[PDB]
Amino acid sequence: FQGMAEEVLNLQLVSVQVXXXXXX
Amino acid sequence: MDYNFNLEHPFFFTNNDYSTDTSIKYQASLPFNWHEVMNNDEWVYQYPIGKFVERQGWKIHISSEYNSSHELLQDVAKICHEMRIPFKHLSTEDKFIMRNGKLVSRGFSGKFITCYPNQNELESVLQRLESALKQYNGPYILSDKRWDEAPIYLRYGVFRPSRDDEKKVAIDELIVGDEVVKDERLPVFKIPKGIVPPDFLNKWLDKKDKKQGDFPFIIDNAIRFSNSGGIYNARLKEDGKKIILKEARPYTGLGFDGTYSSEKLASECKALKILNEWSEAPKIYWHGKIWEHTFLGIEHMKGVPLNRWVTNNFPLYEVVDKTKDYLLRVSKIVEKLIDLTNKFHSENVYHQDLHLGNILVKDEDEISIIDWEQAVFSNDEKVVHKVAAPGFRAWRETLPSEIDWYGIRQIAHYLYMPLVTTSDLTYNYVSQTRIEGKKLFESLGYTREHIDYVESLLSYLDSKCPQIENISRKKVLKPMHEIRTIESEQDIQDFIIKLLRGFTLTYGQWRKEFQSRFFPVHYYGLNFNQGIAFSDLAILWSYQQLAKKVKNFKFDDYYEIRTQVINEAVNNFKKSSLSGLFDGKIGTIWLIYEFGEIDRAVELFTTHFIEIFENSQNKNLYSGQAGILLVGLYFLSKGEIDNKLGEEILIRLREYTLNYIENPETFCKVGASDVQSNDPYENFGGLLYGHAGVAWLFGEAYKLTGESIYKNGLELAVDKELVAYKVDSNNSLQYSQGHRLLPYLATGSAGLLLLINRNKEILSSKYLKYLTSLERATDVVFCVLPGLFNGFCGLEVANNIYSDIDDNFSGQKKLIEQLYRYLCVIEEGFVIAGDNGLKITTDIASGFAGVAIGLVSIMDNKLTILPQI
Amino acid sequence: NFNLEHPFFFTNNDYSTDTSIKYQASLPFNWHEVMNNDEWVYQYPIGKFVERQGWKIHISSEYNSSHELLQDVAKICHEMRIPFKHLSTEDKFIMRNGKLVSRGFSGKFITCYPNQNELESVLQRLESALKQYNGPYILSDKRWDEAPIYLRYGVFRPSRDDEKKVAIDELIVGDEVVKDERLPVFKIPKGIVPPDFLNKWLDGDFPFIIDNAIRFSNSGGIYNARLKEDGKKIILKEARPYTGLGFDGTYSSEKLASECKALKILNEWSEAPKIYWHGKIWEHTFLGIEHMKGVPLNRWVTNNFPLYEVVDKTKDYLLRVSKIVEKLIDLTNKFHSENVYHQDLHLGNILVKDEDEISIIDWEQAVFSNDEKVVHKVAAPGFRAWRETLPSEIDWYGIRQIAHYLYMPLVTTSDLTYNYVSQTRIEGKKLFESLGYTREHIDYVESLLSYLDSKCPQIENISRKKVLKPMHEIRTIESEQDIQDFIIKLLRGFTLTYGQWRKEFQSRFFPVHYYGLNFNQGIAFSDLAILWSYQQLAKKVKNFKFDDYYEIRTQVINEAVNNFKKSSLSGLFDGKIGTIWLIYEFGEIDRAVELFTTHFIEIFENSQNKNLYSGQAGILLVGLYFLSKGEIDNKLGEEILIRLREYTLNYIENPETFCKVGASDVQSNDPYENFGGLLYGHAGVAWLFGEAYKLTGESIYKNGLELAVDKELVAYKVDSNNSLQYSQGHRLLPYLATGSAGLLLLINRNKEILSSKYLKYLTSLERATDVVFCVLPGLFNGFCGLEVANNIYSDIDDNFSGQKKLIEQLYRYLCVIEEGFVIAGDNGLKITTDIASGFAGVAIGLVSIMDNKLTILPQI
Ligand SMILES: Nc1nc2c(ncn2[C@@H]2O[C@H](COP(=O)(O)OP(=O)(O)OP(O)(O)=S)[C@@H](O)[C@H]2O)c(=O)[nH]1
Ligand SMILES: [Mg+2]
Repeated sequence: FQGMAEEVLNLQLVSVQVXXXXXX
Repeated sequence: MDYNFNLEHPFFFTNNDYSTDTSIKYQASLPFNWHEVMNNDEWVYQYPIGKFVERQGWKIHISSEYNSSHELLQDVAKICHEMRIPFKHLSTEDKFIMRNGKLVSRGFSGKFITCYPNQNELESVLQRLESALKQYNGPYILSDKRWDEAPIYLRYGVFRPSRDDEKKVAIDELIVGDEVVKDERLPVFKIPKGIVPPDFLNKWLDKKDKKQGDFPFIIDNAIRFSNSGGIYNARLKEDGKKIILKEARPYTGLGFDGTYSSEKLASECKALKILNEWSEAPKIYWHGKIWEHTFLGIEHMKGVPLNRWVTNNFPLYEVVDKTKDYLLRVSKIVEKLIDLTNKFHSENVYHQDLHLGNILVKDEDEISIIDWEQAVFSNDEKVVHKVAAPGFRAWRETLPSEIDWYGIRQIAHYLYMPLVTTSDLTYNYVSQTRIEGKKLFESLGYTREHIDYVESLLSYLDSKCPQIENISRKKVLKPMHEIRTIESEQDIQDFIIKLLRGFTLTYGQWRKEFQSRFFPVHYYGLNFNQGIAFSDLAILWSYQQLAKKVKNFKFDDYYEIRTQVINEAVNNFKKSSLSGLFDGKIGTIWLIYEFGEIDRAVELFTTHFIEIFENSQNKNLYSGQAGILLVGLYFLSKGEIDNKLGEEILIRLREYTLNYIENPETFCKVGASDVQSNDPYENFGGLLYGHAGVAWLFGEAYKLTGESIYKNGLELAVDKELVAYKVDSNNSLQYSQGHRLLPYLATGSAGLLLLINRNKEILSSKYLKYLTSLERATDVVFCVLPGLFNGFCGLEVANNIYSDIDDNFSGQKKLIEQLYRYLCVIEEGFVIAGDNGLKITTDIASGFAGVAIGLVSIMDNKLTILPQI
Repeated sequence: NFNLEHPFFFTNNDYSTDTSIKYQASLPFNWHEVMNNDEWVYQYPIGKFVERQGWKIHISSEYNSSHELLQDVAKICHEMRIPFKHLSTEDKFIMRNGKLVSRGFSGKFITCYPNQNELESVLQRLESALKQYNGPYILSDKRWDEAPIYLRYGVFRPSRDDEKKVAIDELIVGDEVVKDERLPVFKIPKGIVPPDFLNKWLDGDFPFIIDNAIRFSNSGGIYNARLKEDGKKIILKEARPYTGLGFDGTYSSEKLASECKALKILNEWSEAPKIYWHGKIWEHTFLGIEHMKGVPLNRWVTNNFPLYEVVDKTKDYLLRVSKIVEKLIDLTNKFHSENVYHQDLHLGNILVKDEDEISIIDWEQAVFSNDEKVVHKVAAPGFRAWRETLPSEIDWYGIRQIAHYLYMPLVTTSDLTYNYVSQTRIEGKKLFESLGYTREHIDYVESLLSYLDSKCPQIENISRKKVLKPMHEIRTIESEQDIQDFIIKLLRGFTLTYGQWRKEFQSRFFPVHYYGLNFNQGIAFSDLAILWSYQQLAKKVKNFKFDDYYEIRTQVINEAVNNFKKSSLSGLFDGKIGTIWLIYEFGEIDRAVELFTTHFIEIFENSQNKNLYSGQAGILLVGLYFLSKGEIDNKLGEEILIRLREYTLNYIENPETFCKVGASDVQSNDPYENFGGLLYGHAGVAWLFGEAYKLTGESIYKNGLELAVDKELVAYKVDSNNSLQYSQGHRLLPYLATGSAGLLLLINRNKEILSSKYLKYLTSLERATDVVFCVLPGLFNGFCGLEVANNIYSDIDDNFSGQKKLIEQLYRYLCVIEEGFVIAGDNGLKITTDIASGFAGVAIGLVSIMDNKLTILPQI
């Protein structure tokens, strides 16, 4: 897969769908 | 492990000053005519002596991998020491683990060396650094743009704080045009509002590669993002199918041992390749490598997790469950877990992470284990269990097969009695739940054979895990082995003596290695020191109020520590900047009065009451205006002040009542709320937060003088507060907050049940009909938190408090014999883990002081945390 | 007095940490645990009473078999009921079994606490599982049969209030007190009843005769003895089994064998000792080498360097130095062909015996391999290599700094600044050109030092000591602009060394030499005098940019007045009136007057001493200094004056009681152990008498001064250079504080009042403060005090020579930081900022050359 790049880079936005911090 | 919140450390919590030392540094070989500055304990900055640098400009970002991190310093500092380029880099290796790790945000990811070239010499810098490294590689670093084939990244940012010979510009703003522009940290690259690039950068910015677009994914949503990537919900483009998408950026997602996210992802892919014939295990539909992010798609299972299934099927009431039928489902689920664990242990795979978030229960009670991310495929070793959920971590090194059994044992013990949170503090804690779940299931009334079958299953699970010698500095904390039954007052005296002895032991371990405070405390109030809250003076007050109920205590060091606490409380009284009953300056005045100090309390009171009352902002009981008026009304009712000050207090209380009766919606929230949290300064519904605190003041004002406008305001406040309550299927009134119902003392149902029981003589027959509905909501058999504000002690101190009966033995017996499920021990001692057990704390909301005030208020029938009369 | 070591500054018994593998025996139920204080952990069974006194059980161990021994004690000790306590970390095990640690505490690894009724059973059970291990013998204890299982009468726990209260040091005695003392060789004290079994257990060819011992240590010490076959002259050695453990795993028995091998390889050489006897007596390794005569170079340099203007006639010093430095090179290049190395070549090993002939001794650190790069682990202060060199070049790195020490004796600060000796090599040529030696000798010794620079390789500097760099250029001072640049450089260096201290420490404000790290009030090691020196030197430079000190002024003043009465001290230099005087001269007038009026008559009667450092004389001196400004009222002024009226007559009644008359018997640069001088002792009484005469005019004050000067001048001794110097022990000390410069400045202050029979000493004291070289750069006992008392109270008003000499000769003590100049104190492994030895002393020195006052003493 070439010339893609931008695709994934963008992908990094979308939008989540609708305590206890520290990961798991 | 897993720091942040505040931190690690055995027993107590502590402040963010404990991450000290023990990792080797970087030490980039300073020449002469230069200098190195360690400023923020993270970065060392080197300035060429006698060179002017320019504000703003173009920064240079250099990334790295973990294996060849030490070579970039010797290949970049050698470049920068000739000529004149100032740079800064990381100091310790632990912050290099944390910067590229899992916990940090996507904005700060991969920054390892930052260079500061000037405007007119950036050409030679980039032309030398492109041919300099040429072989090393690292993560991409978001919010930046790449060079051609190097880890060099560019950004327009700020270099240094403002010069003396220039206009005063803050750190967060730039100087483009005549305007100041605040920058942002978004993961994508944006040119910050029309700053003109130089002529050579127009070719590097405005260029486009090949537009061959073939993406075999239709991304719909994204359930959660991380530093490694995100876990999307998409569909395949072959024909159909719902797929769960996983991704992992290269050279990131790093742990403390050298192992990246791609290795874990490949382990998941191999582990689901092996288990490719079971319906109760996910399957792989696609594995690939798009650009360099190595996407993985696995099938989507159905059902709800076991954590929600426990709260949906445990009997929390005596009437919520019909025709019994609960323990046999538990035995069936445990049998399925045993069968599954044996079947994939026979196939020589090991799942190694078994907690409540992986077992998914679908319809008709079928389980399906997911998240096979840390699987291993070899069992002849002894390793340390590294990554785990809170309360599911193995102890003191074991085989790679016994970690699964240690997980399954506590999943089975959680399904019998939902308290496994404090298992990271006390070894073999689940024996207490095994002992005391049988008493609960016998008291509810069940068949014997189900209990024997479940206990046989738990014995079989106990028989397949090894006993490990506890050497972890937490040896002193041991669970119970003998539980008695209270039949006389001497047992209550013995329990009180043991509880104060446990408080005496937990004082010394905090005072030996810390001096910033005097008692350990929950991490919400780690920086508060005043009020009826997370504090230290109320600890000694509750200690005195409980120790006066027992004859001839050992009386170790009481007067000395009383002297330093009562001196330190008044020594910094005006240095604080908060005013309120529970968190401000007027609370410690009442506590100083409660110790005694009749001259001192009046001398502070008449000096500071007017200044405290003028600068208040809010109008609630917890941190607003009603608590100061309640303290003033208490001081007027007992009587220690002059006539004109009391006249001013009554005039301003009448002003507050007249402002309340005109429009009540200004300083509360009449509604249902949509945010759910345990934060103190976020909830607006309850006795401490809202209309019930106003109604308490109105009841005290009616009891003091007797104006009918106080009764009208109290009735209006009660009729306004009952709007927020709802009725469940069991015909009970509960507070509503999001998707959760909160019957508790502070933020919920028990506060109104206490309030309308305190004013039964004043209220009429149209208001007392809710007592039967509210008493059915505070008659639960199990709740998670053991505290006073939002725990079991608050439920039991208010269920039978006033009652017009002096019968207090039954309430004490029930409280002590049912509160045994939350404790551990220390040496003829007793300490209570506080909300989110993974700690021991002494504070009034969830700890020693809360249960001490609970016993004192049950004995003396007063609820000695709100002043009255 | 608490020393520690880290980069840059000192700290006291904090910032040391503890990182090691912890010992951490297991724990069953019905027990507990409780770290008492940072070293021991105490396990005891709950619900069991213990006794006091009785018999303790110690158990010892070596390093590589300590964990198994702890596990093989804890298993038996968990059976039944015996409390026990053991060490916590390996660092405390290294410290307890070490070289320089005191011999009364040694080898306590497991301390066991049995009760009386079953002690025979626990000895019988413990002897079976043990005895396959071994350990040190340990003094003040007794071995049982064949084991490290040990016995000593001692207490278990402190006093319970139900029993009698007799504290820790007393052991069941009511009529008298019995305080136990831990000593070698070790007696059972008075009383004490061994019940039944201890009485049976408690109840030649020696080739050398020992005269006396020259050192005692935990390894055993070094003996001076003689043989039995002949008279002879031997230097004996000693060792102990499994004792002498460093931070790496090595014992004394390995080092003695390495010494024997390294001295038997070079047996044919006339500058190496000969082994007369090597053997083993029981387990203590005994070794005897011959007594090599001579003198170490630490006394040879001080006996042969040109120290005064004429001490070494007919030159010849550099010719003597050249022969020694070539003999060292040829000897070291000769014995390196036999693959033997020394790895420790400081001044205490090279001995000159026969007309500048060397003989290297003390071959305890021999290494016979030359292909692994190792870290220099043990060394003297100064001669430590940097960052993992080959073992061949460590000897050459030692010899290079030995030769640079022979050229000008300042090498002791080379452990802080890398390649410091370039400054010394630069300034030695200038000094020997000033003295006027031959050019060819200077060029020859320059060629030898260049050869030794060529032999030692160059190492990149990787540490946190990489900010401090040496000088490489020296500029001659010729005008006011050079001084105005040097002042700005010194202030910038003080700001940088304050900024480096403020980040990682908050208990104090400025770093202080370790004598006064505890003190926080007064003048000498204070916290407000440094900022006053900052302000006083910043006022002398034009339009200096203030960094933060408008805030720091009220910060330090408020912190000082908040803790003004939170101490128990009095005196001018380390007490409560010094901060009053310093607040008054700092700029705030009325607050100091109010505090003085409140507290002077309270402070006056509590003190006991009568000197200006801590006693009543400074109280009086500040008292009549405050009368000149006029803020004191009439009745309080009469109260101040009526005390001094009785004080002067009390001194006239008996002068010997107030101060010691003599020459003392101690050899230490200690504050409270010094007796004679302007600050410490008797000349300050004459200073107070000179001050008191100026406003009153009574001759009773003057006659006390002529008594005090004549009483002080009995201490000095005339040297062959015809100079009067202080004499304590056998050292001559011309200095400002405890020396001749204080008396010189005292006579120069009152030259118009005194008679002609006291002014004859001006030609004698000025020949003792004309010294060419002194080691320390401080004010009280350094070079700046010698250059401020030479020209301060002269009738002429030319001061440029006093600037030029003091600036030019104070360049070999400086380190550069970044356009800075931070000054190392005495025993310079430090950077210090205080008026005793540091930045503030040089600031007061420059001010007191410029302003004709010496502004750190109250004057009228
Ligand atoms: N109901 C349902 N949930 C799914 C499915 N696939 C994934 N999930 C969700 O994804 C979760 C996997 O864990 P995740 O949310 O990534 O955090 P984690 O992996 O447990 O821990 P962390 O390091 O990422 S913070 C599951 O607990 C589940 O909630 C599915 O098919 N059905
Ligand atoms: Mg995981």
